[PDB]
Amino acid sequence: ENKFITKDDEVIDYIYGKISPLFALQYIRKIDLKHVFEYDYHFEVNGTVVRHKNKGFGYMERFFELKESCDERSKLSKKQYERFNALFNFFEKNGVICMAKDAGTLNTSIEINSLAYHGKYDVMKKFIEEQSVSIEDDYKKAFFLACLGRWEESYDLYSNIILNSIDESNGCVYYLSQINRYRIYQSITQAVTQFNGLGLLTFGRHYKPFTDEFLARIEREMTNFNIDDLFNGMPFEFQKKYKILEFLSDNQFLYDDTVKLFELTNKVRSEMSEGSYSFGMSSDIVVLLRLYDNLRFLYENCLWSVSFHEFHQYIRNSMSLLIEKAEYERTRDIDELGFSFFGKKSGFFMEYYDFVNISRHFKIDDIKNLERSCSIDKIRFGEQEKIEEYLVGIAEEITKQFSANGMNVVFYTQFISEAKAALYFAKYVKLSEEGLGKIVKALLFYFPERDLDIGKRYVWLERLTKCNELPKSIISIIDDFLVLQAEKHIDQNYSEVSSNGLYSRDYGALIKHFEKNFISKRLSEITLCLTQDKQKQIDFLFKLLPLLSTNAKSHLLSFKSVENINDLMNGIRIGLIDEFTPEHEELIIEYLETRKVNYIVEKEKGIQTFSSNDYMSTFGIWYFLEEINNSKMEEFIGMDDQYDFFVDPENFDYKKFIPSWLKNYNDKLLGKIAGNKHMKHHVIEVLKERVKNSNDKRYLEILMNYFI
Amino acid sequence: ENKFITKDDEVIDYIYGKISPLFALQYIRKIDLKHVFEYDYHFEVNGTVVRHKNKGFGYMERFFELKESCDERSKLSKKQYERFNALFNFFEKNGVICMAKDAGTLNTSIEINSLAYHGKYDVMKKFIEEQSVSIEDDYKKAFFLACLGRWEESYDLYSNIILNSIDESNGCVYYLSQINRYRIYQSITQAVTQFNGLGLLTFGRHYKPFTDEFLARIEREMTNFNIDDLFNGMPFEFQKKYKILEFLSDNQFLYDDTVKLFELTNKVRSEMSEGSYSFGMSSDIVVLLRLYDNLRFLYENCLWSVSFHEFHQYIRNSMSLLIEKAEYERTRDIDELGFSFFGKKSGFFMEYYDFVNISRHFKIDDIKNLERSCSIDKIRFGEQEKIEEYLVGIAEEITKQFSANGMNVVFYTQFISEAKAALYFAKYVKLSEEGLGKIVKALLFYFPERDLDIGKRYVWLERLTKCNELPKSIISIIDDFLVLQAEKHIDQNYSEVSSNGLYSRDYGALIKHFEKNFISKRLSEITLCLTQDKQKQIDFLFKLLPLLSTNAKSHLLSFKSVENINDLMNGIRIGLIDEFTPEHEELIIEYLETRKVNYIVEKEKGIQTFSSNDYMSTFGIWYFLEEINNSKMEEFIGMDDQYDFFVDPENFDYKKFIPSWLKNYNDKLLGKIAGNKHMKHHVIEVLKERVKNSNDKRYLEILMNYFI
Amino acid sequence: MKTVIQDTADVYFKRKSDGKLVFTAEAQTASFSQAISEEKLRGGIGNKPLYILKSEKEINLTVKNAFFDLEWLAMTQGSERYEVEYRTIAYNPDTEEVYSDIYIQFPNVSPSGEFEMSLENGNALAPEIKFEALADTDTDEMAVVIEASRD
Amino acid sequence: MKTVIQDTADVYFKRKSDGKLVFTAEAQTASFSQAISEEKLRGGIGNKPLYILKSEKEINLTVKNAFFDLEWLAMTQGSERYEVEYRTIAYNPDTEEVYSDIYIQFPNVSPSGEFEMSLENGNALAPEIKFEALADTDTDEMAVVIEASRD
Repeated sequence: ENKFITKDDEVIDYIYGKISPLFALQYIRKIDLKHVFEYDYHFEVNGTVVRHKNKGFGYMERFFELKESCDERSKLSKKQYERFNALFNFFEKNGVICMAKDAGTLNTSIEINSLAYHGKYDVMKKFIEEQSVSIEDDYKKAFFLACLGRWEESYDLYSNIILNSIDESNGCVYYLSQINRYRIYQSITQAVTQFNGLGLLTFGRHYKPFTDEFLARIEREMTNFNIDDLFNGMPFEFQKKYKILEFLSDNQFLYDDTVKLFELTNKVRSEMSEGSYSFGMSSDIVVLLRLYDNLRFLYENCLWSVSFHEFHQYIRNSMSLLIEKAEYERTRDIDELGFSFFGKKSGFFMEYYDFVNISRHFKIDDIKNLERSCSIDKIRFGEQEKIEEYLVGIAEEITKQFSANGMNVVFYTQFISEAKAALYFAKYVKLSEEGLGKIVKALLFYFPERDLDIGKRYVWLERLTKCNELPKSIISIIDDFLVLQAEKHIDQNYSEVSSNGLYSRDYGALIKHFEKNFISKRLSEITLCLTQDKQKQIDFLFKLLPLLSTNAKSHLLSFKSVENINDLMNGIRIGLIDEFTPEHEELIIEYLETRKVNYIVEKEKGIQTFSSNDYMSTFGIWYFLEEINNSKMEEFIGMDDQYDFFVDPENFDYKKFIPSWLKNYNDKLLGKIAGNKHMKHHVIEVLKERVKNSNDKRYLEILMNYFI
Repeated sequence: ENKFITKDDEVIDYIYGKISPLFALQYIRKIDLKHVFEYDYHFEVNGTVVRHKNKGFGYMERFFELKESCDERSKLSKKQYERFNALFNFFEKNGVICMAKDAGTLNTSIEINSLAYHGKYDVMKKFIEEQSVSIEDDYKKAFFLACLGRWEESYDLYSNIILNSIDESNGCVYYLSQINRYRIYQSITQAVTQFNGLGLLTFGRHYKPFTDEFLARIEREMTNFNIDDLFNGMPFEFQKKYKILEFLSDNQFLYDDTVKLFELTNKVRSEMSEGSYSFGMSSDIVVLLRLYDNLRFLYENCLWSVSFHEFHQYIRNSMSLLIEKAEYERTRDIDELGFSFFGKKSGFFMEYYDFVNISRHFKIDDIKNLERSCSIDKIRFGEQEKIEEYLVGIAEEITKQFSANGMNVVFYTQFISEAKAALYFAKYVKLSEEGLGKIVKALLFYFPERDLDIGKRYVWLERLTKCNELPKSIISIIDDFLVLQAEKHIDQNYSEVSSNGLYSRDYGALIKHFEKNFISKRLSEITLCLTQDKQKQIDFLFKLLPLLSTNAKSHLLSFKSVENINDLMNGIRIGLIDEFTPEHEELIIEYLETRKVNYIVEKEKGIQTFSSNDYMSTFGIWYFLEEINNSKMEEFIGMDDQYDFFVDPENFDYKKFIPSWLKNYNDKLLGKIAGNKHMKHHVIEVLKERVKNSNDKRYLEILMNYFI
Repeated sequence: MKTVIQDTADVYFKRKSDGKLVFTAEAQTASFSQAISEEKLRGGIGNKPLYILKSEKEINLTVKNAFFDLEWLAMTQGSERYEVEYRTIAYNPDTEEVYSDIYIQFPNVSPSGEFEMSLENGNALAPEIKFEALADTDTDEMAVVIEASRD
Repeated sequence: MKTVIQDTADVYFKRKSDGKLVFTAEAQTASFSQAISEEKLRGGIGNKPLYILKSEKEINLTVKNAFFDLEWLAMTQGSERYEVEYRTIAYNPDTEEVYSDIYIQFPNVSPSGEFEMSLENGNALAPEIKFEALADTDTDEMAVVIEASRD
C-alpha cells in the first residue's frame, strides 16, 4: 500500500489520509504514533523519529524538510497549503519537533489544560448549569459530573450520548462513550459493597447515595459485558482509522506503561550504585516525560480512570524514583570531569504542577516513606503564588461543604484522600498571609474530627509553622478555637480521644512558644463563672493554667486539688512544681508499692504486660538527673527494662538494652549519661553496631554530636 | 450447569472433563488453573483455593472432602475410583493441597527435574543419539538441541513435528512446537544481525554460523506470519480445552507476571521503611513461591521462552528482593515482640536450588551490584555436596570445547556468560580439595583470553582462595601457568594486556602471600639458560623476584634493568630497594622536573592528564613520612592536588580535597594522618559530611576506628 | 515437602459497651508497624525543666476477612469502639511442639479506612481493613500481651 | 518551553595503525562509569618499604546508536585495541553561550559486549555497546583531556 509513494504532493495527502481521523481527540500520545504508521517509523518519547521498517521513500523526512523551506511551502496550492497547516499545527501541539539526525537542542513544553486537574471545583459547578451546544460538550460534562462524585446522573447522561452519537456520524465519541459506562459501573459496584461492608463501621450509619431501582438497571445492562471484544465489534471503517486507540479497551493500557517504569527503575536504581555518568537525556528524564506524556491523555480527553487505584499506583512510583534521583544527584563525588559532564542540573525544581501530582494521588502513609529517604526540605519549591490558589481553593471548598448541612458522600469518598496530602505538603512552601489565615480556619473547625482526631491536628497545624511565622492574625484564629473548645467542655462523657495525647491545652502552648506574653482573656472569663460543683472543666482548665489572669490563677489556687500521679505530671508538665516535698515523695512511693504488688501477682500468674504511658520510665529518669536522691527507691529494681538501665549501672545487664531509647531522649539527658563513666563504653558499642549495620540516619547523628 | 450437578459422583465426572486434557502438558502453574474453570475459584500460590464466582454446588469442596474421607472412596465404582486416583495423581504433582478453610501448616515441595537446569551437558548428547519411539520424544529432543546452541539442526526437527502432528487428535505438540520454531527464528534474526555488526570485532573475525540457504528459507517461510493470531486459528475444540495457554501465545504473559512483581516489590520495600512484621503468609514468601512456579513450568514443559532477556529481568529483580529481605531480616531493630514471635532467626538458607538461579541469570556487572547492598558473605550455603557436581560440570565442560578444534559459536554466546558468572560465585562455597583442582585448571589455562584479560584472571583465582586455602596441588597449576606465560613471552612483540594493570607481577604475590619457600624448579631452568639480548624476557621475570632461587637471583642481578624509573618503583615493589640513596632520590627529581615542563606546555595548550602510572600521589606520600629527605619537593607544589595535599599540608587548600582517595590509603597512612595537626581539623569534617549523606560504609570504618 | 513452611493466626474485634464480636479467621497481610521518634518541642526556659517524657508514638494494624458477622451488620444495615484481640501460639524451637498460646489485646480501637480503594479489575475480595491504637487520657491502653506455655 | 531541556554528545571510535574509523557517532545512552577500589591483596608485607598505590581503578563506557560504517566495515569484511576521542561542548552558565568544547582521549580500548539481546519483541536497532579501558605497563594510559573556551 505504501510502495507507490513517490510524489511530493501525494506525501501530504498520505499523511493527511492516516493522521486526520485523530483530530477529534484533543490529543493523542506521542510514542503510540507507531501504531498509526504500521511500525513504519519509531517515535521517541522526546518526539524525534528514527527509521524503523521503511523500505521506500521516507515520507516523514519530506514533511520535516518542508518545515524549514519557506519557498517550497509556497509551491503548494491553497488547498494543499491548508492541508499542511492543519498537519503543521498538529505537529507543534503534539510535541514532535524535528528529525533525529538534525535534532539539536529540544525544549518540549508541558501543559495540562483540564479543569478537573486544577482543583477548579467551583467554576465547574457553573459549567454544568450552562446549556449544552455540541455532542462533544456532552461528553465533557459526562466527565465533570463524575469528578464531583455525581456518579448517578453521569451514567444517565452517558446512556443519553450513546443514543445521540450515531446520528451525527461521529466515531470517536461512541467508543469512548461506552468505556466510561463500564468503568464507572465498576466505580458503582465496588462502592456499594464498600459502603455495606466497612462503610457501616466507617461513618456510623448505612448512608445510601444510590437509589435501589437504579442499581438494578445498571447490572442488567452491563451484566454480560466483556471489555475484550469491544474494539472487535466496531466497524471496519472505525477499525482502520483509530487503531491507535485500541489499547484502552483491555486493561493493558496501564500494564504497558508500568513495566517500562519497572525496567527503567532497574537502571536508575542500578546507576545510583555504580557512580556512573550518563550524557544527554539521563535515564530519569524518560520517566518524567512519560509521566507528562501520560497526564495529558487521561485529562485532556476526559477519561474517568483518574480515580481508580491502578493509576494512583503509576503516579506514585514515577515521582518516587525522580525524587530519589534528586536526592542522590545532590550528593556524590568526582575526580575532575564529573561536573564537566553536564555542569549544571535542574535540581529537580518541583514546579506548580508537581504539587498537584503528589497532593492528589498519595496517602498520608506513602508520603512518609519518601520523607525518610529523600530530604524534601533541601529541594527547591517553584511558583509560590499559583500553589496558594490550590490551597486556598481546597480550604474554600471545605467550608462550603461542611458548614452547609449538605455533604454528598460520593464526593467525600474521593475528596478526602486528596485533601489530606494537600495540607501535609503545605509545610515545605513559603505561604502567604491570607492562605495561612484561611487554611488554619479550615483545618481547625470544619475539617472532620473523625479523619483528623484532636491529636494529629497538632501534627499538621504545628507542622506548617516550621517554614512560616505566626502573625497576629493567625494568633487570633488559633485562640478562637479554644473559645469554641470552652463552650464544648460541658459534656458529660467527653474524653477527647486521640492517637497522639496532646489536647486543647497544647494549641495554646504553641501560641506561647512564639508569643510568650500572650495572657488569655476569654479563657479567664469561662473560669471565673464556674464553681466547684461542676468540675469536669477543671481537667482542661488546670491543664491550660499556662494562660490566665493573675486573679484567674488565684481562682485556681483555692479551686482545684492535687492528690495523685497525673496531678504531679500535669503539674510538672508546666513546671509549676519546682521541687518535691516529702509529702509528694510519699505519694510517689504509694504508687510503687501497688505496682510491685501487681508485679508479683502477675508473675505468680505467669503473665507479662507492657504499660503504655508507664511513668516508671520517668521515675528512673528523675534519679539519674539528681531530681530525687531517695535511697528507698532501690527496692523497686528489676521490674521495668527502662528503669533498671538507670538505677544500677554497676549491676545491670546490657543484653536487654533496646536501641530506641537513645532516640527519644532530651538534649540534656543524653549529655549526663554521655558524661557518666560507667556506661559510656557499653552504650557506645551497641550504638556503634547499629550505625554500621543499619540505615537509621538519626542514630548516626546522635553518636557524633554527643558521645564524640 | 454447575448448579445442576445433583448427585455425589457427578462431581468427579465434571472435574475429569476440565483437568484431564492438560495431562498432555506436564506441569501447570498453580495460578493458571483459574482459567480452565472459568474464574470460578481463585488459586492462591500457597496451595489453597477459595470460591470467587461459584453459586451452585461446590464441585471443588466435595473433592477435597473425599480426599480426606476414607470410607467414601470405597463407595465409588472401580472406574470412578480410578478416575479419582487419576485426578489425585495430578494435584499432588501440582502442589494444590486443600481448601483454605482447613489450611494447616503447609510445606509445598519445589523440585525442578529438567536436565537442562542441572546443566549436565554430557547427558544431553547421550539421550539425543537414539531413535525416537514417540512424537513426544521428538519434541523433547527438539529443545535439547536449542539448549546446546544448535540453532540450525533444531529448525529441521522443529519443522518435522508440525507435519507429523496433524494426523492425530493432539494439538498440544503443534501449538508448543510452533512457538519454539518462531522463537528459534527470532533468535536467528538477532544473532545474525548481532554477529554482522559488532561480531566482526568482538571475536576478532567474522563467523557465519548459519548457512546462506537456511537464512534465505527462514526469511521466506516466516515473512507472512503474525504470532498474535496463532491461538485464534486453531480448531474450536482446541480453543475450549486448552485455555491455560492463550497468554503464552503472546508475550503479555511475562508482562502480566512481571508487572505483578512490581506491586509486591512495592509492598516489600514499603514494608521496609516502616519496620513492619508479617503474620501468616508474608508478602515476601509470595515472591519466593511465585518465582519457582514461573521457573518449573517453563523448564519442565521445555518452553523456549526460558532463555530470553525479558525472562532474565524478572528473575534478576526477584532474587535481589529476597536477598535484600534476608539482609534486612538480619538487621531488624527488636523492640518488644520479635523474640517471642521470631527467636533463633530462621534465616533464608541458600540451598543448591538457589545457586543455579544466580549463576545462570545474572551478568557479571549485576552480581557486583548485589555486593555493595547485600553482605552476601554471611548467608549460609547448604547442600554443598551438590554444588560441586554442577561446578565440575562447568570446569569440565569448558575444557572440552576450547581444547578441541571445533567451537560451537552459536552456543558460545548463550553459555560463556554462564561459565563466566558461575566461577565468580564459587567464593561462598566450601570446595573439596579434589574438586577445586578441576576448577583452578579450567580457569587458568584454557578459559579464553578474550573474556578474561591476564590482569583479571588473578582477581578470579584470588577469590577462590578466600573460602579455601592453598593445597599443594593448587600451586601445581599456578606453577605451570607462570612457566606457560613466561615461555610464550619470548616473541619480541608479544606484549600483555590488563584491565587492572596487574600483569604477572602479582601472581607471585599470591603465592608468597600463602607460601614462603616455593623455589619453582622450572623458573630456575629458564633463567639458567637465558644468555643475553632478551630485554622483554629480562624485565618480565625481574619483578617475579620473590620466587627465584639463590643462584638465579645473583646471575639476574647482573645485567639487570639499571634503575630506570619504572624499574625503580618495581624494584622497590620486589624488595630490591629498602632505602632511598641520593642516587635514588636524584632520579626522582628528573621525573618531577620532567612532569613540570610538560605541564607548562600542557597549560598553554589547555590539556590536563589522568594517567594510570600516576606516581605523583606516591611521591608526596613518601615525603610526608620522611622517606625522602630532599627539600626540593616544595618546588613542585601546584600541579596535582594529591601532591600538594601531602607535601604542604600547612598551606593546603582543603576545599579541593577529593574524599575518594582515602579508599586506596592503608591503615599505616590512615594512622599518621590522624596524628598530624595540619591535616586533622579539616579531614574530620569532610568524613562526617559524606557518611551523613551517603551509605559508603568504608567511610564509616575510616571515620570511627582511626579519626575518632 | 522441600522448603517453605507457613503459619496462621486468629483475629477478633470487639465493640465495647456490650459483647460485640466481629472477627476474621486470618490476618494475612498483618502489617503491624510500630514507630518511635521525636523531632522538636519545649521552650527551653525556666532553668530546671524537671521533666520531659512525651513519647508521641504511633501504632497501626491490618486484617483480612470476608466475615463481618452475619447478624448485626445487616441488623444495622436495615460508635462504641472496636477493641481487637490478636491470639496465636508459639512453639519451643528445641521440640517444635505447640506449648504456648500468645494473646494480643488493644483497649480502644478506631478503623481509619481510606474510602477510595476502587480498582480497575475485579479482585478476590481481600478487603484490607486498617485499625489504629486509640487511647483515652485515663491510663494504660496501647498494647498488652498474654502468654501460655506453663508446663 | 515549560520543563525539560536536553543536550548533545558525540562518540568517535578509531582503530590503531590506520586512519580507519570503524564505529558510530552519537551516544544515546552514552553511559560512562569510572571507579576506584582496593582489597587485602597486599594484606602483609616485609615493612620498611613505602607503597604501590594499586587502587585497582577501572573505566567502563557505553554508546548506542550503531550505524558503524560501510566502507571500513566492508574493508574489515574480507588487534590494535583501538582508541577513542570524545568531543563535548560546554557553555558558560552566566551567558549560556557556546564557548568551550571538550576532547577526551583513551589510547587503549576494549570491545566486550553481552552478545545476546534475544529480546522477545524486536527492537528498533540501537545495539548498546560497552567499553573497558585497556592499559599496558609502559606509561600514561587511561586518558588525556583537552579544553576549549580560550576566549
